Amino acid sequence: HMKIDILDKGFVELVDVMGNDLSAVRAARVSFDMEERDRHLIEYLMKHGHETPFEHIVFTFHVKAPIFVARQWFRHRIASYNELSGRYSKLSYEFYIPSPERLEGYKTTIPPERVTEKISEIVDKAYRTYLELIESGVPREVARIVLPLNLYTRFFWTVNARSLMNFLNLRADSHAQWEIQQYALAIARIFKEKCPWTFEAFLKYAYKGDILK
Amino acid sequence: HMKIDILDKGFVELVDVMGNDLSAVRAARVSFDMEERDRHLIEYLMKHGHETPFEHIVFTFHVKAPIFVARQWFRHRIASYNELSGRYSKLSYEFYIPSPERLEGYKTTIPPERVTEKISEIVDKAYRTYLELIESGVPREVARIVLPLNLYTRFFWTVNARSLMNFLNLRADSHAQWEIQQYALAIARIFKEKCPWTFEAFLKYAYKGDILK
Amino acid sequence: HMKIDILDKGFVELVDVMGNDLSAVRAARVSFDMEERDRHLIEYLMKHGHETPFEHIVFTFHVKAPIFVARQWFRHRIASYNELSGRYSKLSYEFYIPSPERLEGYKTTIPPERVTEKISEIVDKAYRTYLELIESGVPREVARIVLPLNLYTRFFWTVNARSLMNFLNLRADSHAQWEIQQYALAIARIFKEKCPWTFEAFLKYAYKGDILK
Amino acid sequence: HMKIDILDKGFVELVDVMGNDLSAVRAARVSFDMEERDRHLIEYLMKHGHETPFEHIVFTFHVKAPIFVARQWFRHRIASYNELSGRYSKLSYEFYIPSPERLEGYKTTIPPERVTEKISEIVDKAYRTYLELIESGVPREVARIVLPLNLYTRFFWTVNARSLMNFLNLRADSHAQWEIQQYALAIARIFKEKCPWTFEAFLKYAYKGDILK
Ligand SMILES: Cc1cc2nc3c(=O)[nH]c(=O)nc-3n(C[C@H](O)[C@H](O)[C@H](O)COP(=O)(O)OP(=O)(O)OC[C@H]3O[C@@H](n4cnc5c(N)ncnc54)[C@H](O)[C@@H]3O)c2cc1C
Ligand SMILES: Cc1cc2nc3c(=O)[nH]c(=O)nc-3n(C[C@H](O)[C@H](O)[C@H](O)COP(=O)(O)OP(=O)(O)OC[C@H]3O[C@@H](n4cnc5c(N)ncnc54)[C@H](O)[C@@H]3O)c2cc1C
Ligand SMILES: Cc1cc2nc3c(=O)[nH]c(=O)nc-3n(C[C@H](O)[C@H](O)[C@H](O)COP(=O)(O)OP(=O)(O)OC[C@H]3O[C@@H](n4cnc5c(N)ncnc54)[C@H](O)[C@@H]3O)c2cc1C
Ligand SMILES: Cc1cc2nc3c(=O)[nH]c(=O)nc-3n(C[C@H](O)[C@H](O)[C@H](O)COP(=O)(O)OP(=O)(O)OC[C@H]3O[C@@H](n4cnc5c(N)ncnc54)[C@H](O)[C@@H]3O)c2cc1C
Ligand SMILES: O=C1CCN([C@H]2C[C@H](O)[C@@H](COP(=O)(O)O)O2)C(=O)N1
Ligand SMILES: O=C1CCN([C@H]2C[C@H](O)[C@@H](COP(=O)(O)O)O2)C(=O)N1
Ligand SMILES: O=C1CCN([C@H]2C[C@H](O)[C@@H](COP(=O)(O)O)O2)C(=O)N1
Ligand SMILES: O=C1CCN([C@H]2C[C@H](O)[C@@H](COP(=O)(O)O)O2)C(=O)N1
Repeated sequence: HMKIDILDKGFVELVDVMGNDLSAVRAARVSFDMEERDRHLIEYLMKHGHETPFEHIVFTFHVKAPIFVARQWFRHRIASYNELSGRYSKLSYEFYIPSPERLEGYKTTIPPERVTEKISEIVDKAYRTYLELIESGVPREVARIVLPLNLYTRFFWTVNARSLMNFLNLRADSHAQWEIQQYALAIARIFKEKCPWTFEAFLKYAYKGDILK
Repeated sequence: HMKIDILDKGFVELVDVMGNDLSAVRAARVSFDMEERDRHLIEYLMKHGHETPFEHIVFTFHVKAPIFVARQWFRHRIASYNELSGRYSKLSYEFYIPSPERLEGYKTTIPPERVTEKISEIVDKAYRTYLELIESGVPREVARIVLPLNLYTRFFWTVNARSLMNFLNLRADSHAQWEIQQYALAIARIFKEKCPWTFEAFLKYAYKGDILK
Repeated sequence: HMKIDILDKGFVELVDVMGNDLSAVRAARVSFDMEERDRHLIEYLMKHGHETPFEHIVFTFHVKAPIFVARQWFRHRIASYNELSGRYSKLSYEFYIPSPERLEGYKTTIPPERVTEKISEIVDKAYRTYLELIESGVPREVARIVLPLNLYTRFFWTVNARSLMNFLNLRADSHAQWEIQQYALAIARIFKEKCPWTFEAFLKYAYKGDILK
Repeated sequence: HMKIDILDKGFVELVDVMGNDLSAVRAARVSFDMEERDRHLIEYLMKHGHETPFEHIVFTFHVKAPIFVARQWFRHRIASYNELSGRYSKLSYEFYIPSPERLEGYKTTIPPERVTEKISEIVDKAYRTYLELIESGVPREVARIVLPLNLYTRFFWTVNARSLMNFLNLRADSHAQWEIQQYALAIARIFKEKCPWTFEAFLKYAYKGDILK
């Protein structure tokens, strides 16, 4: 199974997939039966905005990402999500700490290594407060409110190729936050491997972003 | 592949499926790893309305049905469709003719065999007019407007198990038109075979209709 | 209330509306408080694909259209529909008969007036068969299957400005069937009147079709 | 405009509304024209699960809530959202601090007043770190990752009465976190005021929760 490491502790993993490039061809033609013409049809559909045939290609991913990344990701309503709960489980001590390279191009009056240090210090104090509240009998759903947005979470994501292409237009792009761009690059890599003709036609005719290819 | 004959000339065929009962278990727990407890969890989810885990189970069907059946079916917006076009193709001489048994329980002043005959006569005249218009150079998208609602159509339908359960609540039920009930019974049969635990839990705790089991 | 006649017997009527251009501005800024900058923001959102603020503008239309037009229209899943039922009511003798001008640009071996005549003759025979079945005790849901696709239907349509813009890209365009193009032109007229800044920005930066303006 | 205070610093405000109880009646009947029978029809629709007519009633709310509440709320995909951004704006020093009464029924080995104190102390240190990072030139989208989940956010929410009833079934209920229950009680109050017949029929026949009425 295709698994890609993202950020310092995150990942994107392909759990399951239904269909391939030919599923979009079989659905568009409403074919009974189970190539230059099939590839030409994918390019035609892509070129002219006939995107419904790509809805018959479905992916299930397992993602580990910080909450501030998941908040942006979960705004994609045309998909399915199941995520770890802070109400029902004790949350793990796992936080996204930016690399000093994250601040490249930014003049800071604090050294980038000291930025890294200050982020680590506050997440350690917040996690210590969280544990002290839990261990004192405070319910989990209340104790977790002191935890910061760089806490890692995990979720299952089921999405079809049309909504995935919308996600790549918006997230595999320089306007999107750098951290979610890194997840979108991995999603694109998996999409390219499972659906080469759809992905190549998407980049050529319909992809709106500025980082892919 | 599971294929079921419906009405006089229709069918329901399973084209593809992603996941099974355990997909709903793996998504709900956000499991890394790939049974009495798993079956108990499905029943708990079903019993308490936690339906999002069943969205990770996805089906693709190939359906041949009359247009009046497809019009009701296509009202289910939480799914994907690709259908044959009367604008782009010459439509086939294939119509749904009710069996004389379709009128059981109805007192008619015309014999049920003569009802069958009158339906056949008008669809033959309409199809003859359609062909005369086509053969005279009338564009297909205009010529087909004389064709009746019992004309057979075909489509690909991609739907997840949660939306499929909503479809079974509404269509595998005595309030739904008898013709779509027959398609819903076949969809239920395929759903039961691919997801036995989800289907049994659905019938026991969440199914709202009055014909299944 | 804005009402527009379409085809020979159809119409588009605006029933209700929530919001205006400023609703998209108030939502995008998450404003507490209730113009060159506001118009500039609409153009920026439109230009860069930030379409979610336009979802806060909602319309309700009352449409009378032939079934073959409604079948294309009802494929727009991101909206709400309520339509007249052939199961529950006796259907009216009202059919779309194309004007002889509908065949302009098509060489026909039958005069365009005789095309009009042949369409009228078959819909009259089909409606007569429908009435004979109803009057003989055949249930309505079965009797109506002989009725042709140019039968008029009516529905309520609730749709937000973002999904409406998607509908205008696809239906107010030469690739769409001429009959639904005529309904989309009327929808565009109503949209322009209620949301002038959004409509002008849509035409300038995001509209994909080839007939508007 | 109906505005309700929630928690220590939050609120729910009705911004706009389209339609009323009669909109669900006018849509269900597809009425041209603009009461015991109308109220009976609402109860019938509610009783038998014919929920699509209530989609023609649409609300726009302005909500101020902590992020952990907004994360649960934003899982309701059949709606529209526009929220304040931590990427684009400097975030305000406003946090949800639970009242000592929030821990009623829980035996804690730390006094409930000291729980309140420990939550305030860590959010003050996190906000101070956030400001130090911002003032040192760290981009906002990175600096805000140290901020905790009880930070207040604000958003516009456009939702129709059917999706709102689903939200009330799940959130105006004892299984939902107490904090979002308080927002759902205010949403219910606004819904009852604008749609009295729909709300009363909802409570009697379709409401699944255990706190309303
Ligand atoms: C760079 C960037 C900046 C952003 N800034 C902000 C911000 O400051 N604040 C904020 O709140 N959000 C912000 N967002 C989030 C953004 O508004 C979207 O919520 C997100 O990008 C998901 O896009 P989507 O709606 O197209 O996707 P999905 O929700 O998956 O929808 C897919 C498609 O379905 C259709 N659709 C789905 N539901 C509806 C509906 N109810 N009505 C109409 N059409 C619908 C649309 O065609 C849509 O493109 C930002 C996003 C990006 C990429
Ligand atoms: C016996 C029967 C009689 C009917 N009679 C009529 C009739 O006379 N006229 C008529 O027009 N229709 C009629 N219908 C169709 C009916 O109104 C629905 O369109 C159809 O049953 C699909 O149901 P659904 O909306 O739940 O499914 P889907 O469209 O697949 O939606 C699935 C679920 O998603 C949610 N949902 C999806 N989109 C929205 C949205 N925009 N807003 C809110 N929630 C949403 C709801 O929770 C819904 O249950 C009838 C249906 C039946 C079964
Ligand atoms: C000229 C023309 C020819 C056509 N020919 C055919 C044909 O031969 N056969 C046929 O079956 N259809 C055909 N269609 C219909 C077409 O495939 C669409 O169903 C219709 O145009 C509605 O478009 P939509 O999906 O974008 O709109 P909506 O259903 O309203 O969706 C709005 C947006 O929401 C998003 N969205 C909604 N639901 C989903 C989902 N489940 N997955 C992913 N994204 C989603 C997409 O971003 C979409 O653009 C044709 C349409 C046109 C205009
Ligand atoms: C007490 C409680 C505990 C929860 N625990 C968790 C948890 O631990 N982890 C977690 O991730 N979530 C959890 N949730 C969130 C939950 O899974 C839902 O995401 C949330 O309640 C929204 O419900 P909804 O899907 O019905 O609403 P919406 O997303 O608004 O959908 C409305 C309706 O539309 C239909 N629908 C919409 N989109 C689809 C689709 N793609 N496929 C099928 N049907 C669709 C369904 O009929 C649905 O009821 C919890 C919720 C509650 C209330
Ligand atoms: O690039 C972006 C910015 C904003 N958002 C959404 C996610 C949240 O719902 C909200 C604020 O996100 P915040 O800017 O604090 O990361 O807007 C988003 O999805 N992508
Ligand atoms: O049982 C039903 C009845 C009505 N409808 C929808 C389908 C159409 O959009 C419309 C009329 O369908 P008609 O009653 O003529 O079969 O209502 C439906 O989906 N199921
Ligand atoms: O221009 C078009 C063509 C096809 N369709 C949809 C509507 C139906 O679901 C199906 C066939 O429509 P038919 O071509 O017979 O009008 O495809 C559509 O929505 N617009
Ligand atoms: O009552 C609940 C619990 C869980 N969730 C969703 C929201 C998040 O996407 C995720 C975890 O929420 P967390 O339990 O940490 O509040 O599940 C939800 O919507 N309602």
